[PDB]
This record gives sequence, structure tokens and C-alpha cells, in this order.
Amino acid sequence: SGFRKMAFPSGKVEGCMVQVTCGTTTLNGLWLDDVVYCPRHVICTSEDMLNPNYEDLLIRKSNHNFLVQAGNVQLRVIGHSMQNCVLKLKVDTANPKTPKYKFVRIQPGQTFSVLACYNGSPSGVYQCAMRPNFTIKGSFLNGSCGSVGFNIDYDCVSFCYMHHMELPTGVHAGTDLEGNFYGPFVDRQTAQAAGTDTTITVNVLAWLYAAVINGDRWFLNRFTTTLNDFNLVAMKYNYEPLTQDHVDILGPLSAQTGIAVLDMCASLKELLQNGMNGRTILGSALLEDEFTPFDVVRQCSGVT
Amino acid sequence: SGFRKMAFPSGKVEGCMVQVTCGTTTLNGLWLDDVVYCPRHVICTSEDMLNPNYEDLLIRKSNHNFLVQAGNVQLRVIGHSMQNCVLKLKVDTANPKTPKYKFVRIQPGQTFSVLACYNGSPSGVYQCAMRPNFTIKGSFLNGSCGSVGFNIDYDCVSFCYMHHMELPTGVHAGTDLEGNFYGPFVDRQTAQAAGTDTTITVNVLAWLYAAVINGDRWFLNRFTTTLNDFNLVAMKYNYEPLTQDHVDILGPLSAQTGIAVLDMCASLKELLQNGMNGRTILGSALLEDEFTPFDVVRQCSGVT
Ligand SMILES: N#Cc1cccc(CC(=O)Nc2cccnc2)c1
Ligand SMILES: N#Cc1cccc(CC(=O)Nc2cccnc2)c1
Repeated sequence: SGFRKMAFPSGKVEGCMVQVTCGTTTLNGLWLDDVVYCPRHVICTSEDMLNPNYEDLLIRKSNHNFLVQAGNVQLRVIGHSMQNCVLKLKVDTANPKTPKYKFVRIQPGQTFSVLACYNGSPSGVYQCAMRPNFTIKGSFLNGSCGSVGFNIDYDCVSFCYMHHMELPTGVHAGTDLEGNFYGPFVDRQTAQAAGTDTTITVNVLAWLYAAVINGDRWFLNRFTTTLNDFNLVAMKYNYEPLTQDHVDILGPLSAQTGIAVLDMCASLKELLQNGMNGRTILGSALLEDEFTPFDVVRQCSGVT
Repeated sequence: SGFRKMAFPSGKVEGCMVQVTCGTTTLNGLWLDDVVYCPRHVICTSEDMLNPNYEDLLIRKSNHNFLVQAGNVQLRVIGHSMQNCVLKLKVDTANPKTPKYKFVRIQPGQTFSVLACYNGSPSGVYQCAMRPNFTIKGSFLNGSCGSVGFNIDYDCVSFCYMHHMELPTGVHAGTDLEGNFYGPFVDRQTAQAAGTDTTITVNVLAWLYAAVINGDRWFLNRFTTTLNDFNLVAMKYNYEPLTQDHVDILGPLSAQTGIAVLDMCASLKELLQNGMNGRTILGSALLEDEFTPFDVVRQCSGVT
């Protein structure tokens, strides 16, 4: 019973967080095996951020200029290299707490947990989604750069995000663990605007399935629709187009509840056109889109 | 930038989760030092739950009847005792991962993180609040009993909740770590109804302060009110009465934003009377009450 915005347990990632300092800049790093990953903007002064030439800035740095601290003990840096927008600092000690891991680049609409850190110390964990405009709506202050996003499949941590920047609108941008930004963003103190933050339709449908499984059924109607008809309404409401791939992914939820995917689409269409009328679904007054179909199945079945 | 429903990092609590089996019932336990704490209803069959006499049921149990497994290794039970609604199983090995800890009994309106577990294995972490009717709105399936609620102050874990039951309405009830239920609930398969789930006013005000700090200011109005006037409106909307103690606790947020507490109360009064008009605050279409004033300060300052 009940449906919560749930994050993965963070212990496996807590054992990987370190503090990286270069000059007067301190941010977080991720220590896996004998490598520490961190945003390359750790080498910048606030002045350098206006128009940085990272290759040029890096020439003035040596291994001893990168201070890596894991708990209250210093790690020895024996190598450093830049890969896209991340720095990889080779240390002489493999992290004894390195979990089984993979680096994955997620698609928009995919969710992940974030372990927000400051000075290499974890402060909190929350669940979020890669928005269709390639931003994330996180909770990050100065010093949170290098905090990471991840998913866990039993004992393997798939790292998908590393925090780099806050846009002038207060939304966040970052990279995968290969240092490639999600979206068109760059690590520069220049005004960068985000595109339309559309709603992740397949996630809203997954969450409507979660509501039916948990007893919230008031919104279920006597109508059905087609993919083309639904998508005309979705376009009008800045919802992402629903494809047959999305319908396929919702199959197990449709099977569990006995509600055909297109019937749930018709319920969603009426919610868009009529509003909630002061009612709530799963304690929310708006349609939630940061639960994927896989998250709904996992939470409703108790996958550990 | 940004404000998220954030849980404490769960690693310290993950290292304490064990599986406790008695006969055909399996639930979670919390292993601290050489004691494993778990709901006493682990000794019951589904038939015993209709009208259990726990003292009588316990006479038929011996130390060897309680199977405690930590990872893939079995712990030896050398003693067992019942304290209110929890069983304390003394084991021959102190948990090597025992963090610094305290057992606290929280007040309604207080928030905590929950590490939801199945078979002694963590599946997720979420943030919740002890409701004014002493229920929690969690996300728990069968097998989640023994999952715990906690707060962390730097390196000390204060355990405040242990999950025991799901009421017929799908809301949850549990105990503190001394085994005393929050509210009037009992560990019996009998219909128990919850009282009015009123809104935690001081938490809503804290969250309105968080919205102003993060740029959402549309709801700020040109009015002020008094505690007595505000409380007449709060009673009408099933909001908890606001006291001078609550105003005192909101002082640092009032100081940071320059918005007097009673002025924020007047904004809240207008939100209650006029509704949101299809607008959102911090991405929500309803007033959020599961952030305490301390949580807002912690998240907005980056306490690790
Ligand atoms: N890449 C990059 C980058 C470019 C310019 C400036 C900065 C600094 C920055 O955005 N910090 C920050 C504050 C608050 C939240 N999250 C992050 C980072
Ligand atoms: N004390 C107690 C108690 C009494 C009767 C029955 C039960 C079983 C029960 O409520 N499980 C459960 C399911 C789903 C979520 N959380 C928990 C527990």
C-alpha cells in the first residue's frame, strides 16, 4: 500500500564520494577502482569560468595540484587526464568500497537517484528524471558539483549523471560519467537557455496505473482513444508523443490492472481537458511524470 | 537552487538491516550492537493475528526458533525478550557496522527518512512525516514490517520508527524503537480507523519560505494577519493550529527572507481561501507539509 517518490538506497554510492580541491575550488569526486572522476571546472577560478580554455588551463596543473580526500585521509594522485568535461585523477589506491558498476548514458524521461554531496560528504538523496529538454530539476547549492546520479540493479550501480551546472533559471545540467553533457549545455559561465520542458507521457500513464493499483480510481472513465487521437491532445498540452514502444513498455501494468493502455490514455486525455477539479491522485494535485513504468513495477512488487 | 523531497543518505542504516524469520513469517530486523529489534508479530501466523496473546505465543518460542540472517550469514540468537510491541533478540556478535545511534520518539509533524526493506534487503529510501493522526503515508508491501524510520545528525542515527501495520485504508502504523505504537494502534488484525489527517501548518509555512528562497514568489501578498485570525481560517481548512512556538521555530527563515512570519501566514490564508488558480509552488499544485523548518534550513544551507 502507498506510492512514494523513492530513491535507491545510497550506501554503495556513499562509499565512493571524495572531496577534490584544485587551488581555491573544492567539489565532489567519485572514486571507483583507482580513478577519481570529477567535473573539469574544478581547475577554474570564477574568472576563468567566463570563457575557459580547459586544455590551456590544464597545462598549468600537475598531479600534486589536485587534492583528493576520502574521509579524513588524503589520496595520492599519480596521473590526470581530461575526458570531455570530466577529469579522471588516477590515484595509487583502489577504493576498497568500489561496488560493481557501469557507466550508462540515459535517455530523456529516465529516472535516477541523486546523492547530493558537499566537501565529499553526502547530505541527501532524492529521485529525479532526465527532462525532455536534457535538464534535471535537482536540489543543488554551490559545492554540490561532482554529486552523481545513479540506478541500482541488485548489486550493480549504473552511474548516469554527474552534476556540473546551474542555469540562470535554476534548473540543472550535467554530464554522463564519460564527461559528455546531456543536451546542448557547455561548462561555461554564459547564459544558456533550456528548451520546452514537456511532460513525460509514458511516465504519467505508469503513475496512473500505480494509482489504480493503490485504490485511487476516480479518474477512470468510460472512454477509449487511439494513439493518433491521444497525441493530438498531448501536443496541445506539451506532453511528449506516445509511441507503440511506450504502449509495449506499459504492457505489464495493463495486464496487472486489466486496463488497456489506450483506455488509460483516454482517462489521461479527460484529465488534461477537464483538470483535476480540486481532487488528488496519489496525494498529488498535478500529474506526476518522474516514475517510469519500470519504477512502478519495481515499487509495486518490492524489488530489492 | 531547487527544492526536493530529500531523504538522509541510507548507508548507515543499510548496514543494520537483517532478515528475521520465525516459523513461516519473515520480516526485517534492525541489528545494533548485539541486539536485533523486530516487530513482535513475527511470532504470529495470519490466524494468530485475529486476536493474538503475545505473551502466550512467546512461551512456545525458544532462541533457536528465531532465524536471523545478515547478508548470507546466520547470526546466533542467545536471548530473546519482548519490550512493548518489539522483540529484542540478543545475538552472540555485535554488528560491526553499528553506527552511533539513539532511539527517539518523535512528535506529529516531524519528518524522517524510511529505508523500505524486504527479506532484510533494502529496496528504497523516501522521506515522510508522522501525521497529526499518528499514521504515516508510506510505501510498504507485505514483508516490509521491521523497516525503520530515522534522522541523521552528522554521524549519529536517531531511529524513530519501525513499520508494523497497514490499516484497512492503506495508511501505515508503527512504533518507536522501544516498541510503543505511535497513536492508538494495536498489533492486531482488527479494523482500526485513523482520525482526521490535518495539515501540518508550520511545515507548510516552512515550505512557503523555501519557495521564496528559490524564486517562487507569486503567492506573496500585501497582507498580514494575527495568530488568532490565521487560526480561525486554519481550523476551517483542517490545518493544525499555529502557536508562538511554531512562529519561534520559523524565525531563521523569516530572518533570511525578510518576510515576517505573520505576513507569510496571511499569504497562506489567501492560498487557502482562493486556491492556487492552476498555478504551482516548487512544482507542486497543493501546499506541501512534509518539510519541517529544520529541513528547509538544512537543505537550503547544505548540511552534510
Ligand atoms: N559546468 C559548469 C559551470 C559553469 C559556470 C558556472 C558553474 C557554477 C555552478 O553552476 N555552480 C552551481 C551552483 C548551484 C547549483 N549547482 C551548481 C558551473
Ligand atoms: N502490527 C501489526 C499487524 C497486525 C495485523 C496484520 C499485519 C500485517 C500487515 O499489516 N502487513 C503489511 C502489509 C502491507 C504494508 N505494511 C504492512 C500487521
